[PDB]
Amino acid sequence: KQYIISEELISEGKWVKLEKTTYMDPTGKTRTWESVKRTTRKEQTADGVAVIPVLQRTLHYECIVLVKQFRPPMGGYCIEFPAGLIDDGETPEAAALRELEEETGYKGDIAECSPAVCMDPGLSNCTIHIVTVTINGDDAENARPKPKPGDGEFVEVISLPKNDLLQRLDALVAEEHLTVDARVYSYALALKHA
Amino acid sequence: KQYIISEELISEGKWVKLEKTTYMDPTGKTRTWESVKRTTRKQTADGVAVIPVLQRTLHYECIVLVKQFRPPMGGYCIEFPAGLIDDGETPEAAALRELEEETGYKGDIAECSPAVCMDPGLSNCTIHIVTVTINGDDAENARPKPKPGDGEFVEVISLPKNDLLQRLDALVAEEHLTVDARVYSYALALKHAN
Ligand SMILES: Cc1nsc(N2CCO[C@@H](C)[C@H]2C)n1
Ligand SMILES: Cc1nsc(N2CCO[C@@H](C)[C@H]2C)n1
Ligand SMILES: [Cl-]
Ligand SMILES: [Mg+2]
Ligand SMILES: [Mg+2]
Ligand SMILES: [Mg+2]
Ligand SMILES: [Mg+2]
Repeated sequence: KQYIISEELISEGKWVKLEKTTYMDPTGKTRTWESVKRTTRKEQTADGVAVIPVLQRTLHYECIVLVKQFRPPMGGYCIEFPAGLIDDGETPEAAALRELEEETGYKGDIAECSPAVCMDPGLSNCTIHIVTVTINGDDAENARPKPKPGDGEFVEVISLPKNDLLQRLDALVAEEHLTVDARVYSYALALKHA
Repeated sequence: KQYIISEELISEGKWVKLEKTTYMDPTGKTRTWESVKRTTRKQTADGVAVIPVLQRTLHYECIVLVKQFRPPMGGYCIEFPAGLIDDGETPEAAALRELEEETGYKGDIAECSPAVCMDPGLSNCTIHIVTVTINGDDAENARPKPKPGDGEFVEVISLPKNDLLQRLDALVAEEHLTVDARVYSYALALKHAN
């Protein structure tokens, strides 16, 4: 029923643009929308990846490896799955393993890779693949993992037990001003509700 | 140790603006970020998203989702019922109201998250994730009456909680739809649990 009629640039930055979207509503009437897009998306199947990294080690409870970074759009520190944009010509799997190593030091193994999923579809066209990766924490490669942050990346690694994820996030949010990411919170909620 | 120095308006629509954020990196170097914000926040958060657990006896529990044309995406998305919180509305009340407008179901609050971020590398947008149960055997939910506001066009899709991820993959495979990242994250953790 509905479709895009036109997309008019309002303002293009170096990384993000705002567009005026004209579309057809399902009563055959024309409406507009204000749309955000990134300027960085080429032929990638999505803008980015987020990595669900399951750290597995003998005689440990499985942990979910999270990162804490300052996020200038938020004006504050945020707790998130490891994530980054997919480089031109890079596969979502390659992006995920690379980002995970850059941000956490860990060398993972791919488990699964989602289709492109929308970040905030009432606002932007931004998409990611959500990639599940297991980390063999008994491998010597992963013994004392050192992050390799790129320029202007400053990331702290926080591993929390899967079996208590939501409570452990609640405890961190209680102890300081930080925001938990909605996908991390959603995943912790489902772990509770299962 | 990181913080915002200043924000420069780049461009301001009715619903969204783009800003150039200056911030101090943790070495003491000054850096810029292109940040998106909504103009509508006044509020605990911009929005709510509702995780609606439809409970009917002798049936699988379902998670109730919505499918809607999203102009930023140029296509149809599957998402948790959701909307912006009205000035003076609580996150709980926004949840029950949006759930009702979009699905016609009347539900009870189970739990309510703190403000969580939607896309913190790009925007300051936040929501409250509100878990709501719906007593599907109650007369008020027998023939659920969706009350959409102006310009909303919402299809209701209820999926069993126990096979959520496989059911969503099927919809994507059959229907050229984009699943929301929070929905997909919750679906993932249902499978990953235990
Ligand atoms: C980002 C953006 N562009 S238009 C918009 N809306 C505000 C909420 O109500 C919708 C019917 C529509 C007018 N939000
Ligand atoms: C939206 C937006 N504004 S600046 C940005 N960048 C994303 C890549 O990492 C940083 C080095 C930074 C320059 N993304
Ligand atoms: Cl529940
Ligand atoms: Mg990153
Ligand atoms: Mg990175
Ligand atoms: Mg809505
Ligand atoms: Mg609504």
